[PDB]
Amino acid sequence: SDCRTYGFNTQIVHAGQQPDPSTGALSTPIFQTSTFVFDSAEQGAARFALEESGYIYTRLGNPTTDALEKKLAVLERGEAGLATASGISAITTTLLTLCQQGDHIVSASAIYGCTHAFLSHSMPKFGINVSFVDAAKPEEIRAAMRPETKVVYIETPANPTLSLVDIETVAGIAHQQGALLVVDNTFMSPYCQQPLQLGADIVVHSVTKYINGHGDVIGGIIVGKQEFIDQARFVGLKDITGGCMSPFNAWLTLRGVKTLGIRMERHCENALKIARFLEGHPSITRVYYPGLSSHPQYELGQRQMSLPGGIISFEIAGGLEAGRRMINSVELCLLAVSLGDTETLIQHPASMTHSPVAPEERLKAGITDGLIRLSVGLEDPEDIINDLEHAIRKAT
Amino acid sequence: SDCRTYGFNTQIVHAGQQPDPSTGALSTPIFQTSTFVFDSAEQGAARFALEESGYIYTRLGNPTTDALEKKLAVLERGEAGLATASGISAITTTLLTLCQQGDHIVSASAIYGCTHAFLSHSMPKFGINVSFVDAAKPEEIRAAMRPETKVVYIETPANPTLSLVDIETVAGIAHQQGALLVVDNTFMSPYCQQPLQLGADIVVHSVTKYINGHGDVIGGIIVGKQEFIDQARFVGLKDITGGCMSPFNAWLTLRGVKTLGIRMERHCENALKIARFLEGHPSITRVYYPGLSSHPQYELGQRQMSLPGGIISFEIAGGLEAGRRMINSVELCLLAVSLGDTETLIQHPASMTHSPVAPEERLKAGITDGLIRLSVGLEDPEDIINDLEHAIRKAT
Amino acid sequence: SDCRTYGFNTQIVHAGQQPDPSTGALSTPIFQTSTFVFDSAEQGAARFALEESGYIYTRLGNPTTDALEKKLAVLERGEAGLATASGISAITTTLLTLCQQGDHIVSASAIYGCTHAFLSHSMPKFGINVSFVDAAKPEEIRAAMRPETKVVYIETPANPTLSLVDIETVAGIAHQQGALLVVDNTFMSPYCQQPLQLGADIVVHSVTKYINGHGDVIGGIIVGKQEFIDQARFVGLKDITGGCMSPFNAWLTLRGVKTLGIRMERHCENALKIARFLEGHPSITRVYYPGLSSHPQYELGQRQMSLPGGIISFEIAGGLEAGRRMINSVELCLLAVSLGDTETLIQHPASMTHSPVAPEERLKAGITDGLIRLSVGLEDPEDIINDLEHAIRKAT
Amino acid sequence: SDCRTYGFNTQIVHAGQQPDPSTGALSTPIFQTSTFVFDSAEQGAARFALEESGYIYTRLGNPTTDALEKKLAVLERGEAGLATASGISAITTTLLTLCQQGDHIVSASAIYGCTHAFLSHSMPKFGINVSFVDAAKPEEIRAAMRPETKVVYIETPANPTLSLVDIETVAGIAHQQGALLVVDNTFMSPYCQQPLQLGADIVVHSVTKYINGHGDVIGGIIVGKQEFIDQARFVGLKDITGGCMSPFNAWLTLRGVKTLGIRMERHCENALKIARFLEGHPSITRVYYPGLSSHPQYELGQRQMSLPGGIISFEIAGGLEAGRRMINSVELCLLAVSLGDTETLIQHPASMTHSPVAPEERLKAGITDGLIRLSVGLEDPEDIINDLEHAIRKAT
Ligand SMILES: CCCC[C@H](N)C(=O)O
Ligand SMILES: CCCC[C@H](N)C(=O)O
Ligand SMILES: CCCC[C@H](N)C(=O)O
Ligand SMILES: CCCC[C@H](N)C(=O)O
Repeated sequence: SDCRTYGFNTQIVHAGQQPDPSTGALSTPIFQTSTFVFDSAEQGAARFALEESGYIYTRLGNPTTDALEKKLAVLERGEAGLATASGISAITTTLLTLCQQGDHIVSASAIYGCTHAFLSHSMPKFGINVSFVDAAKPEEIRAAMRPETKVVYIETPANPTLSLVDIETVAGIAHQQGALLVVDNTFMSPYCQQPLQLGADIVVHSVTKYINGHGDVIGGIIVGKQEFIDQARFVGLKDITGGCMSPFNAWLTLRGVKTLGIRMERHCENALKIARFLEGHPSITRVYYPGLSSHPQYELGQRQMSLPGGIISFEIAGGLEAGRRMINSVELCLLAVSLGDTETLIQHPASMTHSPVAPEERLKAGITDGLIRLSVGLEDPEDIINDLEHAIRKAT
Repeated sequence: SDCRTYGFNTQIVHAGQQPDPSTGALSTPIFQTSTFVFDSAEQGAARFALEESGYIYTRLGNPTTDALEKKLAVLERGEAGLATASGISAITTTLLTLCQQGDHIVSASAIYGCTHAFLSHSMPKFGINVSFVDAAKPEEIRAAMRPETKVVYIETPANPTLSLVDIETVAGIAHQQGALLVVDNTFMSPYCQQPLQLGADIVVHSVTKYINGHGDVIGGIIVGKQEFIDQARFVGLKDITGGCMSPFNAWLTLRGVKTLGIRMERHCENALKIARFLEGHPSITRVYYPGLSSHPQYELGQRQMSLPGGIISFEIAGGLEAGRRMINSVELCLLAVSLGDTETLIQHPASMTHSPVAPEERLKAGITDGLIRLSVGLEDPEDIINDLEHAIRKAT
Repeated sequence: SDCRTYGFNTQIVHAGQQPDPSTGALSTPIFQTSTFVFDSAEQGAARFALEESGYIYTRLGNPTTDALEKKLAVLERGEAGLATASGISAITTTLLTLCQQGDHIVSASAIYGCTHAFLSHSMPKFGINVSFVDAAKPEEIRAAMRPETKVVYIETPANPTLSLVDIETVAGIAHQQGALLVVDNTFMSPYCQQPLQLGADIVVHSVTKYINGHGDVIGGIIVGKQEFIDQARFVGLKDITGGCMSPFNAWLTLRGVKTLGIRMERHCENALKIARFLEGHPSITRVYYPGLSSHPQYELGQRQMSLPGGIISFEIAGGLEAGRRMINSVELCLLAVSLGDTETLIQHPASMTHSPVAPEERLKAGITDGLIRLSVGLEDPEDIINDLEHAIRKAT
Repeated sequence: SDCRTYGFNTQIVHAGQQPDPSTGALSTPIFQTSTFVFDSAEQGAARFALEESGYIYTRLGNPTTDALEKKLAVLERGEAGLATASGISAITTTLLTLCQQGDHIVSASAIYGCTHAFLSHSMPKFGINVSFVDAAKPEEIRAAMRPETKVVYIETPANPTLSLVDIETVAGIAHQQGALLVVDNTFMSPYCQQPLQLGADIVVHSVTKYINGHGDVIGGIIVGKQEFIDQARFVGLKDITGGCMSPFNAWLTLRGVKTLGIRMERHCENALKIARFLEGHPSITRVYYPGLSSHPQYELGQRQMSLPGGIISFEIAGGLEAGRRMINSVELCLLAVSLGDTETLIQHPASMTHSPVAPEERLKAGITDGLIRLSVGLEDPEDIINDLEHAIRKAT
């Protein structure tokens, strides 16, 4: 039939893919090639014109990567997809395609660190100015908009405390003032949140996280209107960032996304159990998780997200020293800075990634001395809880 | 010993690589991972500081890709290397790292098309201005320099007629006026030309071509001073382009470069034979090849290049129609737009990639109606010559 | 801790694996090497002796493949594992290691076809005789045993009607008569059935099916006592079959098995729903599925298997023509002969794989003209049911 | 045209390969699949019949592996090829296909060790008897032939002293007595020796060595008549050994073989230089290399081999202790037991792989205490010579 007609799990498995036309091979072939050959001068001209369709050169497009792009377009309910070398490249290819010197961007403050660095330091050096606001307060977004504003940029949920942003409301504000809304949907995946359905114009992911899910691919994806995606591909990627995805990486991501539905269900089932355990623990001062009713934006979360996610942050009694002791005491959770893998990952920003940052400047960023971030994996939740309880008990 | 002490062929094989420390595995392991795990909070902090060394996350660095970066640094006689998602990303990561709004670039006109598009249309939109000149005339480079000039950018040999640029002379000019010299060394590879040895500051490659050599990887590399490379990595790649190379791609490129020396010898031995055949053919009006004495900059070529290269361009009698007939008549050479593969590739820009471009505007670009570009592969030269003679005879 | 102490899901994720010791890489590196290097003559001698441990050559052993072997040993509760080029190679490496001319094997008749071919035609040509019996009747196993019997071989569930074999009972019989019990556990995976826990001596899998689960690897595994596995490795694999697994294949299988638990849960949840639909359909004469109470060995299934599996066979009204029409009428299920993939696969042996086999000889094999075999995938069960209902309605 | 008409280098590059029919992808796609899908019941039946052609399941055949099989068939001037999991599997799949209990094999004594183990211990246990002879003496082959002899098996050149076997002469003897001649051509590759052209019936390789050439693939290949290969595939591989090659491994081998011609030229050019150096060294008692005129079968070598090969063995003054000191003193050559890689590999069997073997029993095998085996790589020969001279000087 048409792949956009089936159920979401069916789409996860089938969308964008079909048996190879030449051989019937079920798995999408890995077209690990740079070069494509033309049958005639005319065929080469047709493709190039670009009157006609077909492949030319992997930087421009590739059959393996095309399958991934089409699948994610289907999953996000967008027109077209564009794969990239990294989540960062997805974000910068998008914004550098849309903006030029003199343009303006309104961005959430609570965003991925490397994204913040790009917006804070790199963009202004190209004459593109950025205003940072608390996107949990839609009025601050409105107030920051200028005649030059081309884009409003948000993440939800957001690090490090998993605060939310009302996508539908922000979309309405952005659009009334003539701007596009770009949403980083990395944390949720299309299985749990669909920003385009809520009015966003463009969605970006680091597929490095849940979409691939297996901790072995760095990559990104952009989904949006065909007209925009074509510009992101034939100008942004081709000319500006050069951030194309390797066919092998696309193939692995296609392979990983096959289990997206069942992975997200288990990630979130596990996370809710662990979140409730942490909330009941007298040594834990705070637990940040959209699935707990005490979450400041709980009802918004229930309307906007189909599941509360696989990520939890929490504060351990005793601040920095307690946090360091705790992470040094886990036996199962692994100390690392990524998320959305099949293994449970844990990190303590104050002692690990922000040790040199001013204590008072971290607090401003929302990073307290006792804040721990946990990416819940596919292990038995009882084992993860036991490991956490063991480490917490020791640390406090 | 120290890898920088051995002969060039030995370096090609060994530099940057050694048996795996844990297992003794001879082949560089494919570290196809996103995540790296820390032993303690302290270890994570050390690496991040960045007081100490080790890995963190593949976008930042990876053991497989590091081996490739170190090898190419050795081969180009530079301090450090940085691998990228594509040749384009190597160029743009470099220039976007070096330049900001208000800055200026002097560039050769005879450059790779996509590079031209970036410099012509994208750079100016970021407030970075570019002046194009004929780099075969070093005085035009000097005359175009401004107080704001940060970079002089050149390719040699250059498309489509394989004209040359005097690297040593241009380096001297750039440096006297306080600018850096960036050279795209894709066409030659470090086996045939070493721009850093001639005064260039930074070298970029599309490894998609000869360095990989097997037509199955899109990738780039940047080589230069440690101080610059660190900025290209921790700002340019990390924040701006996001154009990181997949570990699998790095592994394939490491594998391909093992045979770089013997491949270049055969490519060039074959090309010289074919070039001489073409020069003797009464149906061929011109042959462009650095190995022919009639080449305008022949002596410069002999001083600057150890071999004349594997690329040949030539003009067939009868212009566009003849060129189209010829390429449609080959049986062995493959119609495609890449180069530096093991297979012989052929293309006729006027009928294939520039069919819609104004005939008189192509002529300005140096693209005549009868111009054919040939990437000579590893086949028996007698077979390639027979195929060419067959197609030429038919076309004329 | 010790990996054998955690919950089964935790083991699925972690067992046999750990971060790379040299770099901390979380993903098991792909040690795609043939050669391993020694530090000294002495080190080479030690490993070879084989006094000491370490690697030598990938045919003998490899770090990537070792991780897989250790994981599956843990999952099956066996001492050691040995990976192979295919499921067939797992079976033949095992049996050719155990048996020699003059030896005897008692085997189930209801086994994988290619296994049957090996036992029926190849074994006897090496002087190794085989008696086939109905293994659903343990007394037939006993009656067929001879002084020369070395091995009893069974599959459960078995094609094509998913009949069962009482592993514990057969193990007792085999052992009393001094024979080993070998069980092919491919259909269930260690998540659903553990033959070693029930008395079997050796377990074999085609990992091509559920263990890999992604339809992109041909491979096998053998699990058993260390003493046996060492012989299977250093004689059976090394000298006889040469059926070693590629490190890349082992890496993919490690990647696939990460989701084994959640995949099996969904496969079986989906299959039960589809099985019940089929049982309610007036156009379907029979449905063969361990999860239906009408199954001849239902109670045995409940004791021996934790889930009823993802495979269903059924007979459609109207025999051969109806079966052909049905499979030619599906739009979602894919016509193919493998199983345990994420996509739903369907096949009709009478018109597809046994068309030339004598109708009356197929009936003997249990293959009726209307028999359809279905491998239930991860799609929405409602979509699969709709596709089946559509095709059945058309066919009848 | 027809690939069998071009020059050998052209064949190396092109034979068995063409651009992908669906997309034009130049690189052979990696068809990393287990499953193949049929368009209809009829199509599945046709393929299975096996009336018609196409793919079914990777163990039986695969598009990537087919390309490799066709290429090597062309290079060896044989009808058909069959890829395998290892060199060992190529040999055993062949012999177990041809022989059954009561059959007999005449084999050279000077053969690969693991092959010897199979023939010495495993074959007889299947009722297949083997007589070992000195194949450098064709009369011993004749004298050992029995009415039951099905196969004569030889390697040339042979370990450890690189003695030769007269293929044409042995072929004539085998054929007159009604037997097949099987030749292991691993050491030479089709670029240097073509046993089928000299009368052999079947050729086997470990592609692990020169054919792949990059030290990252374990694999084998069999080349011979279509009638035989079909049996090796549909019985030997399918039923007996299960030793199929992974599509990824086939793709890597296809990639490696692209440079076979230029690699062999350099390997042999380097080896001849090193062999002459060793022959001139007063600390070296003997040098075994087909390229030295002092070689016992020099003239036979010149007729049978196009190049003398990349392998050298030699004896160092001072026996075992000297040999151990020497290999422990090299800085560039790597201590390892494989050959045909791009890196120079060295080994000293008496102290490394045969330390526990009886000194007098090694001598019988032709392994003297001072015997060193060297696999010459692609490094600068001057660097290898300097490393050897350094280590030899120290050791003596
Ligand atoms: C720059 C290190 C990567 C951080 C990581 N991407 C995370 O936030 O999960
Ligand atoms: C944009 C198509 C690629 C052109 C190709 N990189 C070449 O000039 O060889
Ligand atoms: C010989 C074709 C493969 C059959 C397939 N292994 C299945 O029974 O699922
Ligand atoms: C059993 C170790 C492998 C020996 C190796 N294949 C060689 O002779 O080169």
